Amino acid sequence: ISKEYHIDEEVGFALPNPQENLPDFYNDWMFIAKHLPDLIESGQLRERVEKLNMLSIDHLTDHKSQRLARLVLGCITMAYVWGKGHGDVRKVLPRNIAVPYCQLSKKLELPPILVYADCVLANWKKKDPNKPLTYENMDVLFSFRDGDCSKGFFLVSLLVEIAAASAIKVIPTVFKAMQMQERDTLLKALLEIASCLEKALQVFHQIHDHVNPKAFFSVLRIYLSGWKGNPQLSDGLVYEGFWEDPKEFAGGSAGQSSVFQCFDVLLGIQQTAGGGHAAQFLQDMRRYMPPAHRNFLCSLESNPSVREFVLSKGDAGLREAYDACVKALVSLRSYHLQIVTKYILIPASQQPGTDLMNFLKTVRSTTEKSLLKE
Ligand SMILES: Cc1nccc(N2CCCc3nc(C4(NC(=O)c5ccc(F)cc5)CC4)ccc32)n1
Repeated sequence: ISKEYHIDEEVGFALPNPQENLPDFYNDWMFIAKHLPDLIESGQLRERVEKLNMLSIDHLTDHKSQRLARLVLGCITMAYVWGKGHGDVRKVLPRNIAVPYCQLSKKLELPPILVYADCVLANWKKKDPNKPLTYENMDVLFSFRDGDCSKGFFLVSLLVEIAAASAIKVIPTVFKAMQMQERDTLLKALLEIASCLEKALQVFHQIHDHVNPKAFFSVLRIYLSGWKGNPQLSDGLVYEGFWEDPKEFAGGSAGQSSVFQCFDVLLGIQQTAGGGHAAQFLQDMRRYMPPAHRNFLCSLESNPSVREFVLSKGDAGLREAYDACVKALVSLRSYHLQIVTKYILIPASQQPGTDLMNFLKTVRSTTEKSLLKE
């Protein structure tokens, strides 16, 4: 894969070895983000954010510092807007935080809101550099509240992203085998993708240990919520000293992951085509990815179809290898519906996520119908 797309070998779509600390100029931002559970509970976060001076973004030179500054400012924006998470909400984001955040967001080509690329892909570190990428050795940089299971929720999402990296690196081999006209290399490449997607499902199983249902629904789901089609923030969030009118932006979700879309585009599973609701959302969430990663997904569509290549040739081995990738995806989609039933629906039923289930049923229905043999 080309280096311009920003896909690491082992790490994949995730940012390899992100920065923990910023430079000395951004200590006032870094204090509020590090102690975000403490300042919300005491009722002094909105006091601390309003006290800030408008720090310029010129000292953030390299890419990893800018991604850290997006994560720091993004988490502060969710904490300032939502607050304790008991109805009391802020429509106005102050100039001291909003001006540098929108300027930094415009520079990186992202919306000024916490996305999957901030809170999963950039929000991690390695405890021991010698020891490998696993949950015991890994830890998140920032959290919202105490007992929110943000460590469990974001790292298990990241580990599935890291598991998918082994499938991603062999994508060049698939398109090279089609143009060069090599059946056995194409069959070998597809079985390797199917194997890696099967292993990614076993990594997905770790979410039950590290996250609980009551913690995600009541606490962590509130902070990940955006301001697009929300009864609380109807018109949107006004960013002070940057835009005049309030601009709407959707919150964090699985659809913002490039892993969520790339294998559908590779295998010709028509998610984005056929202008339904689930199609439009997945297309909209490409702008919530980083610019290099949306270009990667878009460049997969430019290459010729793997489905039509496998369909045109009357080859049972290629069809079985193609179906192994699709069946591996259906298993991941099926398992994601079991998580949304456990972590959103059952917590919601015990109080005085229908649209999220209806989305993931439609995404799975598209994946299952794309099978050649049942
Ligand atoms: C191909 C495929 N199939 C099924 C699922 C799938 N992904 C993308 C790779 C990891 C992944 N993680 C989550 C989980 N996390 C989130 O949905 C999530 C939500 C909000 C947020 F701000 C950040 C992450 C763990 C619940 C769901 C789907 C998938 N990818």
